Amino acid sequence: DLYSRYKKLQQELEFLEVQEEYIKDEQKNLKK
Amino acid sequence: HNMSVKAMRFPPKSYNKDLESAEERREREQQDLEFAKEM
Amino acid sequence: DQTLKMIKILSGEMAIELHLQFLIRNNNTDLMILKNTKDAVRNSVCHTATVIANSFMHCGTTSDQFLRDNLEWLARATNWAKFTATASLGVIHKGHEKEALQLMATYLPKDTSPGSAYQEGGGLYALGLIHANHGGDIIDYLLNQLKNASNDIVRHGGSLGLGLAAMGTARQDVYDLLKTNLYQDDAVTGEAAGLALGLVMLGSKNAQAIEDMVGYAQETQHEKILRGLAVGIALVMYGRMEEADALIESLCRDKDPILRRSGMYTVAMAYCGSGNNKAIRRLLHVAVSDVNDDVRRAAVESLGFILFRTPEQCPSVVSLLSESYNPHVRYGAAMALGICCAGTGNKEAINLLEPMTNDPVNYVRQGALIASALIMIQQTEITCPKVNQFRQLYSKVINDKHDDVMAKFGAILAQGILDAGGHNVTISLQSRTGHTHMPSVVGVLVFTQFWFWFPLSHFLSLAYTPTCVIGLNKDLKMPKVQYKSNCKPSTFAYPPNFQLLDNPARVMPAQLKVLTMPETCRYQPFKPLSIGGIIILKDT
Amino acid sequence: AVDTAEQVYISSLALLKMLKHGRAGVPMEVMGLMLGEFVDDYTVRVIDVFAMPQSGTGVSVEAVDPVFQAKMLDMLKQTGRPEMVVGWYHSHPGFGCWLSGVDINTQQSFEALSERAVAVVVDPIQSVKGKVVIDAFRLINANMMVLGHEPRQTTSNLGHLNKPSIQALIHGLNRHYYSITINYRKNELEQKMLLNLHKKSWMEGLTLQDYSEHCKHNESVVKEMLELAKNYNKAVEEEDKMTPEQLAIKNVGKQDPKRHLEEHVDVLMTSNIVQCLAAMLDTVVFK
Amino acid sequence: LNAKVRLLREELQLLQEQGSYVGEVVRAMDKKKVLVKVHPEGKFVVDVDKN
Repeated sequence: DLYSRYKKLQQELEFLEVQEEYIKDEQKNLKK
Repeated sequence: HNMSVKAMRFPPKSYNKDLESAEERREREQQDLEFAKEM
Repeated sequence: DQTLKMIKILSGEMAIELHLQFLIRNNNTDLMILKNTKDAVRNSVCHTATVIANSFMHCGTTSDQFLRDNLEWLARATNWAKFTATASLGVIHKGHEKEALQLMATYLPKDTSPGSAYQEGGGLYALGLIHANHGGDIIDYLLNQLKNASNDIVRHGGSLGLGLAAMGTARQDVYDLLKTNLYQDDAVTGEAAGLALGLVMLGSKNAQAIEDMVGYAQETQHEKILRGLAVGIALVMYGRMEEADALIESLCRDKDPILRRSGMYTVAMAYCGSGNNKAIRRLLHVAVSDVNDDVRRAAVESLGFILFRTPEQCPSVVSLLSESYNPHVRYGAAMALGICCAGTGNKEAINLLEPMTNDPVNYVRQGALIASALIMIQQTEITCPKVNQFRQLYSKVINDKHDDVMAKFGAILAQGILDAGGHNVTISLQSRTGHTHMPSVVGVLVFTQFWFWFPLSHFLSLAYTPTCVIGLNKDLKMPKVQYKSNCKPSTFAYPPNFQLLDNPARVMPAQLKVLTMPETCRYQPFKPLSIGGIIILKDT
Repeated sequence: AVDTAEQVYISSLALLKMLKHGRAGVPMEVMGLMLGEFVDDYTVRVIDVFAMPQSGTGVSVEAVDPVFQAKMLDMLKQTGRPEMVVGWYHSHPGFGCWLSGVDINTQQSFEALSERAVAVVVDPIQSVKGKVVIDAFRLINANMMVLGHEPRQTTSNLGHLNKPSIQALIHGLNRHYYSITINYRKNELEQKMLLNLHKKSWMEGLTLQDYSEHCKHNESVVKEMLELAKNYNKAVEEEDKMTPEQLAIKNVGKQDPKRHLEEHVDVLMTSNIVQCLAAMLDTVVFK
Repeated sequence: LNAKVRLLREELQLLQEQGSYVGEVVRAMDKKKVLVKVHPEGKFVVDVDKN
């Protein structure tokens, strides 16, 4: 099936963006 | 300068090693503290 | 006729009877472990932990041998801890309502009225342990007892019993009584009243009730009342999705930490199982942005409730947060990992939890041990090689006197929950129908709030779901049929590859795909095979 | 009986008063009494404290002196403050937190007057820029321990978050008295008021300094920059002629230009940039 | 960064332990025994750690 590949790609993109965001926040707080 | 610092941390990799002081020394320290307190 | 269909479907007595029969017939547990561990008890914490483990180990088996024979050890408890003992009586006698009242008057000396009245008040709460959802007029009977308002302990016990027994009744009288009790301004009974108000209004989403509760909690002199009301105001608006958002923005701005924690609980409960990006992003940003500490634990722990539909997603994010600087984040991550994938013994969470088992902080070790126990409820040694290691680790840490208290409290709770229900029950993170189970979610939330009051631990029993296969040919008489497995006996070993199983024989969730239908037998299943639950087998 | 979840709430003014009073009399043990209320039997609030006259030539003062205490109590009421005393406090300079032998007898009087008092101990010289050392204690009786029972029945796990120090264990502590948790109540008004410290007027941010000392400072800095520049290559050349295991120890007695030049660069850039920008906007703010 | 911060806190914690003397060894013995002499006291016969 090909639909699952599509949905998995969107899920991975969004989830990686969220991870990147809170890692940036972590790096900001650590020096403080 | 900014470019240089942008090419800084590429070569480091696989540095998961994180040990602070020891593994079983905490038990020895606690035992010594308890022995000192008892005396 | 229609009367029998109503009795079977609406009353639900037949389902409870079948579950009780499955639990009683297939009750397999080792009683020597409790006897061995009792000899190491030398503190009130150890006594309470042992009572909790004994109650959790024989849930629904109606076997009170340990409590009856060890009355000398049970007499050591006193004051509010004694009330907890009453809750134990509610664990063994789950169901079997026809004798519940006769059991209560058998054990609770209400007419005697001893010097310690607590042992009576908790008895009311014990009623909630029996009547899970089919309260009926008996629940109304509690409304009589709650009318006494003799003292704070009695009122608290009555409120807890009424809230537990009549969950979701949405009765107006219960809401009025809860509002009056909250307005009574009592420092010891107010928490139970708030819990009852939160429980008895589940799914109502009444704007007036929520506004009144928020106004009452905005101005109160007792911290206990605020902490009790935080979970009630969170639970009153369960799983309504964006409808809850109007409240959330209000609770994420209050300077009071308890209100922020309540907001985190509301976010977690209103987005159960839905992979929202915004909800996860905000719930995880709060866990690093705010300056307080308890709200960090709440925010980190609340992620577990919203990833249980995709169990293989938690280790992707909390792995980096597990080694944070402060122990609160570590405890939250460990407990979230334990609570998310509790349905099955995942082989990825164990490697993450292993380093936390010997962390310098004691309470993070206790949380990690509880998470490890809950993540691995119904596994075998062949499926996962961590059974023997973790069992012997629990045994070794529970028998060493040099460890501090609550370091082994998690261990004894782990030993009690490992053999829960005689291995005839399991965690209920996801139901067989693909929908979230309200009693399991409520029990999980109550267990997550165990840091504020120990006597609230027993509510975890609301998340236990039996794991057995029952086939019938007649609604009143059970048939004599056989079922055959297809795998080796080692994989399906209980606590040749064609083993025969009877009509009420239990089968593990991981070994339910190798069951063979008895084609040779005359009886045949109307519903499809290879699925759990009670099914009617047509006779041919 | 009593539980381990008992809480005490200390305001900001009380903390600062007691800290200043304790720091003033560093070589001896000063003492005073608190005041507040018991809203319930889980939390005790203290709202104000006051010092008391002491008898010199010693390090301990008996708390029995009714005239001063009575006068202060009946005089504070005339301007609000209807509260009552809840306990006493004294300071241990550089020792720690515990109750000496005489302290049990001293707190026995307050226990007799009211069975639910508390003793607060503050360390004035072991605290710096945070982590003020303050502890709170209550006494126990040995007859109840003879009965094979222990006080402070435990109902939750929020009472064992801090492990006691070894010096507290060395003295009496758990075999003579029990410590209780502590908390500080904060509100928005006083916190917003308190952050005005070290704030400067609008005049200090528009002065552009003298144009004569600035060039002297730049000239001074440039010469040491030159000398460190000359000394850099000598250390650069021999960076690998010696085994790196002793490389770190080689820099234990003499300075290194690499670390010792960056600070020069930073201060110089900051001063020049800010001095330029100030004049830049000032040329047009005024006429 | 997180490793640095945690190491700093633990380094603060572990500075309240006793020091260790320095001494001169004269000669060893059998079954892990040595004889040493530290100047502000006499001669001590002691054992050796496992490493």
